[PDB]
Amino acid sequence: EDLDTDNDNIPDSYERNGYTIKDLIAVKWEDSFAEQGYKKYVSNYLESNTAGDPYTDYEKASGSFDKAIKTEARDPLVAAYP
Amino acid sequence: WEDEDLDTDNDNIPDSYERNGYTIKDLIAVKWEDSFA
Amino acid sequence: EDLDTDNDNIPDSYERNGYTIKDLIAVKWEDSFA
Amino acid sequence: WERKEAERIEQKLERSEKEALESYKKDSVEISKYSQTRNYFYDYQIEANSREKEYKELRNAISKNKIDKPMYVYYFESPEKFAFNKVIRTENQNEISLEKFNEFKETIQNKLFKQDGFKDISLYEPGKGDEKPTPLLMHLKLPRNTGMLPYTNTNNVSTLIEQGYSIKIDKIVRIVIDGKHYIKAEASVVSSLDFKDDVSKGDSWGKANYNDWSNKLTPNELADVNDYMRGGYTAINNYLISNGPVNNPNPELDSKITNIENALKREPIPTNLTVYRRSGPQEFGLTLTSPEYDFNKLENIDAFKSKWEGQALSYPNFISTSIGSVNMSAFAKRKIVLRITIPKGSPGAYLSAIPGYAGEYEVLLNHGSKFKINKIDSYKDGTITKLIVDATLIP
Amino acid sequence: SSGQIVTEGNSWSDYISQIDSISASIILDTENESYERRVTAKNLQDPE
Amino acid sequence: SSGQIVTEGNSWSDYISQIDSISASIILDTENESYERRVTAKNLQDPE
Amino acid sequence: SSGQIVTEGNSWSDYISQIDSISASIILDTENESYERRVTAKNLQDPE
Ligand SMILES: [Ca+2]
Ligand SMILES: [Ca+2]
Ligand SMILES: [Ca+2]
Ligand SMILES: [Ca+2]
Repeated sequence: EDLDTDNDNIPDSYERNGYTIKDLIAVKWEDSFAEQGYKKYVSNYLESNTAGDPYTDYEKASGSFDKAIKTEARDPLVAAYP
Repeated sequence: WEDEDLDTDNDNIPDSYERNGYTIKDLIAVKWEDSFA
Repeated sequence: EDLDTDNDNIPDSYERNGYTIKDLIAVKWEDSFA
Repeated sequence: WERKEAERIEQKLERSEKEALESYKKDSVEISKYSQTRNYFYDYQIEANSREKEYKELRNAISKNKIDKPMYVYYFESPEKFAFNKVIRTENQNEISLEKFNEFKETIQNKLFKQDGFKDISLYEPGKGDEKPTPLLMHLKLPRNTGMLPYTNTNNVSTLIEQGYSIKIDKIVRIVIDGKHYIKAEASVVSSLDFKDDVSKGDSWGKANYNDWSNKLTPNELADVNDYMRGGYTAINNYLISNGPVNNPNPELDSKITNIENALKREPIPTNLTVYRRSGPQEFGLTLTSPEYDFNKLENIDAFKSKWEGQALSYPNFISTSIGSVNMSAFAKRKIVLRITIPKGSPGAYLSAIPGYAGEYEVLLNHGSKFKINKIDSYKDGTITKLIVDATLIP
Repeated sequence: SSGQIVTEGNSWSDYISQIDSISASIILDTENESYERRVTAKNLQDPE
Repeated sequence: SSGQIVTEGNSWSDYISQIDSISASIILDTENESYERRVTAKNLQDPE
Repeated sequence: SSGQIVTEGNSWSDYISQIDSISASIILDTENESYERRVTAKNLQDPE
């Protein structure tokens, strides 16, 4: 629906089921997106920083952090960590 | 949507202007025209 | 007129054509002022 | 450096403003609400309010410091302040549709909106760590020589200003901040002359601007206008309401109308001015016994705003209005106050210029005058909720 | 906010890595002066 | 005010005395690891 | 205006050049005592 418990601008059902970012807005995942190069993300809907790193789930998924960070650290389950 | 009043990144330039081409005159972004060159 | 594009308290036409300051207000230049 | 400047500016404040600012740090909402609607009372309550000294010292402290250049400010505003009764989006939704954007754009095409209270603003864009209570963001360009008081908070620094102008919105675009859609509006301040409570200052301005106006009138027309405003203004207005020249033409009053119109046209208002007139239900096509005159239930106010706000106006008669806004016993029972902004160069004259009791600082406007209503707000008046209309005179 | 130029607290090291990560480096040598540039390049593996 | 973790200015010495004043200390020795804990205890002389 | 006086950060050097630029210097030399003063003087080349 539209609940956002942790205030990370991703709906709870989106985090629970799967989502991706396009135009800097989270959208529901669809299997046809994988053919266009998109990735499917899931994360903790009760925690703003699922991996415990200084970047929130939205910032990681949207790539709205330092561009020098590796692309695998863009999903919420892999920590950005030197 | 269907108008040139979108600034998604909030940098004072419309999205379609950045997508297609623009120039600055009087400190305001305007649509590019070939006669400007 | 009254346009001030750069927000420096001097109108655009005044900057283009010439001006002077009296009583801390920019006024249009006149040859008799010299 | 900003913290040092704030400390420097707050050090030179004297004590009374010091506790005023300290009290503002905990009771901001009530002080702002009181300052918004303070000048619509009688002369008694304004001096008798428990917060009048608070507001006076806070206003003095704000007006102590002024800026020498135009500069931009950023703050979040509710769309309801711009006469938009719908919702752009909920606080949990992420995106705004094209339809809501189009409706909001249509609502604010050609209008001016007045802001008349204290406000906390920012000199920097609202980045991370700030608050986003409304989906509307304002980019406002403040004019030169306006009050601005930077004060240090517990951790950050914030700035407070006093709104005394009317703003217009040029362009609106949809932006994204942290995965949510907002509306960013570029607005500009339109200057006007307002005497909220300085009725003495307004009267002095009227004297200085119109005392010599009578000397420019030919003696026959001057005596004509004097005698008419003295005794027969009621009859002339009553004749004008009934569309007298259309139904029963007669030159004995057409000559009066022409003379009054020419006298008003002789000397126009030199600077943008705001005038307050206590209107009646009969003007708005209602009666005292009408159920809609009860502005206590929310339904009546909502229906009145739905059917009247944003529309036009037309007065066949002449309009008499007072520079001051304080209520008087003459119009105590009137629940509607009309706030009119007079554009520079429009016809009109200060009746109170002539000696004697020429009226309650009365100002006359030409017949058939039309107005545009921008927004409507309601303020409490004792045990009843009165209503305020913001209007702009148009040529 | 006042319109003055400030350089304290503005560090190029905060941007060196980010600029190097998303750019290509081009050098022109000539004979008397050398020029070094970075030009932004598109990542085709990212649809966004 | 943001989601960032801050450690500067947060000293444990501001809480050591207060924690020790109102708690009992329990230690479990085990074999290859020791555990020390503080558990809050009620003061029966204070009705509040 | 509340009687508080602060002297930290109020440097005289910020005004020495400005005062010396627009003033004339007068010195009175009496017995076992001396006085130096600065008095503002008009500039006749500036109409403002
Ligand atoms: Ca969430
Ligand atoms: Ca989350
Ligand atoms: Ca843009
Ligand atoms: Ca200028």
